[PDB]
Amino acid sequence: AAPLPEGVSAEAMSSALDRFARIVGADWVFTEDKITPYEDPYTISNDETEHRPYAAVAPASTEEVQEIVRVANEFGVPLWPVSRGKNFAYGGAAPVMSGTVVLDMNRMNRILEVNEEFGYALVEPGVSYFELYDYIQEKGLKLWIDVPDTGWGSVVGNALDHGIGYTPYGDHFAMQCGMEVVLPNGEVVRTGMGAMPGNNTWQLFKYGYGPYVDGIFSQSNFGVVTKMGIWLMPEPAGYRPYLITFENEDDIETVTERLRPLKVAGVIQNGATVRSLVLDAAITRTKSQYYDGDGPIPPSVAKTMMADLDLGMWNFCGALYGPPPVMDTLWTAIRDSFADIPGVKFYFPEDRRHKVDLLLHRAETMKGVPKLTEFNFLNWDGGGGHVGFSPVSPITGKDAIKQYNMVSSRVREYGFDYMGLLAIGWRDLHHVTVIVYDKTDPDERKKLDELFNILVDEAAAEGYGEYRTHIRYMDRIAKTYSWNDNALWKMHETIKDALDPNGILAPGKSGIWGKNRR
Amino acid sequence: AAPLPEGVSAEAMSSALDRFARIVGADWVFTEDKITPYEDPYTISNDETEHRPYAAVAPASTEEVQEIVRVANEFGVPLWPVSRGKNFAYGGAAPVMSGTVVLDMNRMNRILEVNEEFGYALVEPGVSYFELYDYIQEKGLKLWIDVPDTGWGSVVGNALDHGIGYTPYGDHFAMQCGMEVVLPNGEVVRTGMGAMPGNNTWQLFKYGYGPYVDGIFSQSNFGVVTKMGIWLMPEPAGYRPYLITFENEDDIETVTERLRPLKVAGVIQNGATVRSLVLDAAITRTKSQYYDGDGPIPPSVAKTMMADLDLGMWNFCGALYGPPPVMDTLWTAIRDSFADIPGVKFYFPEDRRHKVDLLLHRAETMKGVPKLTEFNFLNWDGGGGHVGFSPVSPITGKDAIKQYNMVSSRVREYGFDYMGLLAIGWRDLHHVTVIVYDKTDPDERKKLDELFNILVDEAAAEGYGEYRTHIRYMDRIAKTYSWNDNALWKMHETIKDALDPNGILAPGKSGIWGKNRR
Ligand SMILES: Cc1cc2nc3c(=O)[nH]c(=O)nc-3n(C[C@H](O)[C@H](O)[C@H](O)COP(=O)(O)OP(=O)(O)OC[C@H]3O[C@@H](n4cnc5c(N)ncnc54)[C@H](O)[C@@H]3O)c2cc1C
Ligand SMILES: Cc1cc2nc3c(=O)[nH]c(=O)nc-3n(C[C@H](O)[C@H](O)[C@H](O)COP(=O)(O)OP(=O)(O)OC[C@H]3O[C@@H](n4cnc5c(N)ncnc54)[C@H](O)[C@@H]3O)c2cc1C
Repeated sequence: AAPLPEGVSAEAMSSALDRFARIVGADWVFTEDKITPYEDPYTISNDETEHRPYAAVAPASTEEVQEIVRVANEFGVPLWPVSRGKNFAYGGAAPVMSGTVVLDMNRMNRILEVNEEFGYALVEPGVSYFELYDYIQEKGLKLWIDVPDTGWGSVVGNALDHGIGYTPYGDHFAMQCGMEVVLPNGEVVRTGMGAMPGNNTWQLFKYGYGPYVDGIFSQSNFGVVTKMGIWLMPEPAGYRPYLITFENEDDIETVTERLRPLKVAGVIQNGATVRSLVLDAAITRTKSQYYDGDGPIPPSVAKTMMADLDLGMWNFCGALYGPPPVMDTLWTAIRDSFADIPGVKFYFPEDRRHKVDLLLHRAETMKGVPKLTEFNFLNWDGGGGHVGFSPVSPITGKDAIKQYNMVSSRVREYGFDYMGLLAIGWRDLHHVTVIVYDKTDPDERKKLDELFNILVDEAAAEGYGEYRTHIRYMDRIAKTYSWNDNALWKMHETIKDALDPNGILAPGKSGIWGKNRR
Repeated sequence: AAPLPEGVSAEAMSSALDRFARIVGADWVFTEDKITPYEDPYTISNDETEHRPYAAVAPASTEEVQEIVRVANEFGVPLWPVSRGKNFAYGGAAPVMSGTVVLDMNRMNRILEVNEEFGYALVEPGVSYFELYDYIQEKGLKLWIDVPDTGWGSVVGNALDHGIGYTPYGDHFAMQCGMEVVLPNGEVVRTGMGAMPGNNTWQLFKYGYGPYVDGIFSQSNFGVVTKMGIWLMPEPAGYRPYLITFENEDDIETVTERLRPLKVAGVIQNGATVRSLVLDAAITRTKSQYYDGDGPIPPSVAKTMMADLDLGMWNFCGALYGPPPVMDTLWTAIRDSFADIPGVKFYFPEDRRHKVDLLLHRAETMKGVPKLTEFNFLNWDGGGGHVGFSPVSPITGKDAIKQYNMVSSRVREYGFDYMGLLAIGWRDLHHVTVIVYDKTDPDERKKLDELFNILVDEAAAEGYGEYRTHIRYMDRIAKTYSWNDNALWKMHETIKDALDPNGILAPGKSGIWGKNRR
C-alpha cells in the first residue's frame, strides 16, 4: 500500500534495497508484510497514503550506518532514523514523508560503559530504560536513571527529542554529554572531548573546544547519532516522595503562583507536576466504573472519584532528595507554601490508605524506576490512541488558569474528557493537554485532528508555543516560530543543504525539508 | 604598522570604511592612532605584523550591525566581533588574522530586562558585570549574578567564550537562554522561544522547537550575537564561604579523590577551586616581599609565606548556600571528608586573623560581587602579562598529581614561579596553569611561547585537552581535536562555508577559516 517517495524510481529503490542487504545481510532488510510495526500505532490521518514507511534496514554497527547513508546518497533514497522507535503519541516509528526507508538502530543496543565514580553511561541507540536500569541493578552500581512514564523508549531517542522524566535529572538532553554522529554525507564525527584521541573525558565535560554542536543533532535531520553519553544521578542519602491535593478546579491559579519561587530557587528538586483529577484517576480506574454516559464526566461524578481515591481536582506530585535534615528543611518550605489553601491535603506514602495508588506509582517514577502499569489514561475510555500538546508559558497563575479554561472548554465540547497537567521544569510552565481517542474510528480521527489544530492556533495567539510534537504536525509547529519571515527555519535549511545536499536524512523532521523538496 | 588583510585591495578597504561611516557615523570608525586599545595588552609574538587590527567600527544597534556585515560581504573585508573586548590572557580585543576590522559592540550596552520573579536578564553585548551588578543593587532586586575574578568583562562575551565564575551559576554559557544573532549574510535570527512572535518565554526555556543551535554561536565565527538572555540565581536564605588549607604539596592527590564524590553528587554547590600557595599569596603580597632571588621561590620561603598568611601549599575555596540547617548538613559532609589529612585547617571568615585576606576576597566572588583587587598574580613579579592553560581531565588524584608534577617542573625550569589551581566544575577537573611574564621583553616572550607549546603538547599526549585559549593558539588547540583526520573541524568548515561563504566573520576564530583562506 506504500508509495515510492517522490523523485525516486522503482529501479533506484530496488538497487538501494539490494546494496542495503549486501551491507547488513538480507535478513535485516524488511519489506511488504514486516513493515507493519513501523506504522504509527495511533493513526490520526484518514488518508492511508500518509506517513507510510516503504521499507526498513536494521544495521549492526556505526560503520554499517555509514555505508547505508553512502548508498542512500547514491540512489537518492531517504532514510528515517529511529533508536527504538517507541515515540508513541508522536508518530511511533513512522516517517513524515511516505516512501521513506526506516533506519532502525534497535540492534545497536550495547551499554558501552557505566561509570559509578563519575556518574555516567555511554550507550548505543538501541538501549532501553529497562535494559539500563536492569544492568545497573545487576552490577549493584549506586546510580539512578531518569525515566519517562510509562518507561518504554530509548535513552538516546528520548533525549534527542527533548524528552523528560521525574527526577532532578529530568531534562534528558541537558544531561547528555558527548555523541558520535554519522553525518548525511556518511562521514563519522565525535563531539566535545570525543574529538580528542585518547581522552577519558568524553562524558565528563560537554563543550570540548570551539562551537558547541551536540544540540544541532537533537530534534533534527542533520545526522544519525550512534553513541551518546548521559549523566546519571548518584543514589541520594534519602528519598521522600509526596502528593499535595487541591479540592477546587480554580485552585490551580494560586498553586502556580506559589510553585514559581520554589522552582526558580530549586527548593523543589525535581520537575513539579500538577495533574487533573482524571489523569491521576486513570492510573487506578476507568470511566465506566463511575459513569455510563457517552460524554465527559459530570461534577457529581468527579466528587465521587475524589472521595473514593483521596485525589483532588488538582494533584501535585514531587519528591525530596538528600539527607533527612535537608529533606525536612525543604519540606517545611514546600508545605508552608500551600498550607493556607482551603481543602488542601498533604500525603507521604504511609498516609495513602490504598495499596494500589497514584502516589505509590509516581514514587517509583520520581526515583527513576521504569514501569508499565495495568491502567493509565489510555484505558480511561476503554482503549484508543493519544496525542499531547505541551506548549511553553510563564509560571504564573494567570497563564495556568487561562490555558486550563481555553483547553478544557474545547476538549469537552468535542466530547472528550479533559486530561491536563501543569508541568514545571525550572523556569518553564507547560500546560499539557492529553487527548485519548478511538484511533480505529475515522469520525473520531477527524474530530481529534481538528481539535488539535484549533488548540495550537489559539494557544499560539496567546504566546504559547509547542516544543515537541507528532510527525503529522511537525510543519505546523515549525510555522509557530515565524519571526522575521521564518528566519530561524531559513538558517536551519541553510545548514540542512550544506550537511545533506541530496536531502536523504528524514525529510520533514521538525519541518526541515532540504533544497530538493522545498 | 598594520597590513591590509590578504586578498583585500586598498581601494576595497577604503570604500568599506567609507560605507561603515555612512552607517554608524564618521565619529564611530577608528583608524591609525585610535587602534592601539584594540591591540593585545599581553603581547606574546615577537613578530609585530601578527594579530594586528586594521580598523574598528562601533555600531549603535543590531540593524547597524546588519548593514556593516552586508558591506563587509560586498567588499570582502573581514570583521572581528567583540562585546567589550576584555578577553585579557586570550588576546584582548585583537584578531587572529592581521588586517581584520574590529566590530566593537561596546556601545550596545542596554540592560533590556531584569526579571526578579523568574530570575533572568536580557542584555546587549556592551553590558559589563559591574553595570549589571550596579543595576540590580540600585533597583534592590533580590538576585545574584555570577562573575569572573577579576570581574571585568561582558556578560555576553565571557559566556560565549565558555567563561566561568564562582557561584552555583558558575557555568556561564550553561545559564544562557535565548539570543539574537546577525548571521554572516546579514540576516537576523532569534533562537529558542524568541523565534515565536509574542512569546514571554525567550529567557524561560532554552530549546524552543527543532535543532538546538544557540551553542554554535559560542566560541564561533558563525554569527554576531546582539542580545542574549541569562539565568540569575535568586538571593539564597544564607551564605557561608570557607577555606580549607593543606600543608604539603603531595596532599593534592588525596584532596582530589575526596572532592570527586562531593562534586559529582553536588554536596559542594559551586565550583571547587584548590589554588597553589603562590596564586593565593599574590592576592595580598608580592615576591620581592619574601625573596630577592631572580628565580622561583625556594621551599624555606614557601614555609615563611604559609606561616605569615595562614595559607597551605594547597588552598580550597568553596561556599555553602541556602537555609542554615542545609548549610550545616552539607558542611558536616565536606569537613568530615578532609578532617583526617595531617596538617589540614578549616576557616570561615571570622576565623581569618588578617583583615586583608584571601578568604575575605574570594567570599566576595563566590557571592557574585565583581571586584578589582590592588594585588593579584599579575603583580607577583612586579608586573607583566599572563597566559593560562586549563585542559580537561578526570577528577582523580592520579590525574591531579601527574599534571602538577608535569607542569610545575617545566614552569620552574623556565625560571617562572609555579602558579596553578585544580578547578572542578561538576564532573570535570582542570589543572589550570597561570604564567606571569614580562610582555615588554622579547627574550621572555620567546620563552613563554615555547613553554606554552610544550605544555600543550605534553598534556595532550596524556589525554588532557584545552577548552579555551588565546588568539595566538587557536589553530594549535583545534588540532588537538583531531580524531578521524580532523572530522569535527571538517564539519565546522562545512557549516562556516554555508553560513559565511565570503568568509567575512572572524577568520581563524577557534581554528575555523573558511574556503577562501583554507
Ligand atoms: C502514555 C505515554 C506517556 C509518555 N510519557 C513520557 C514522559 O514521561 N516523558 C517523555 O519524555 N516522553 C513521554 N512520552 C513520549 C514517548 O513515549 C517517550 O518520550 C519515549 O521515550 C520516546 O521514544 P524513544 O525513546 O524510542 O525515541 P525514538 O522514537 O527512538 O526517537 C525519537 C525521535 O528522535 C529522532 N532520533 C531518535 N534517535 C535518533 C538518532 N540516533 N539520531 C538522530 N535522530 C534520532 C527522530 O526524529 C525520532 O523520530 C510518553 C508517551 C506516551 C504514549
Ligand atoms: C587575571 C585574570 C582573571 C580571569 N579570571 C577569569 C575567571 O574567573 N573566569 C573566566 O571565565 N574568565 C576569566 N578570565 C578571562 C577573561 O578576562 C574573562 O573571561 C572576561 O570576562 C572575558 O572578556 P569579555 O567578557 O569582554 O569577552 P569578549 O572579549 O567580549 O568576547 C570574547 C570572545 O567571544 C567572542 N564573542 C564575544 N562577543 C561575541 C558576540 N556578541 N558574538 C559573537 N562572538 C562574540 C569572540 O571570539 C571574542 O573574542 C580572567 C583573565 C585574567 C587576565
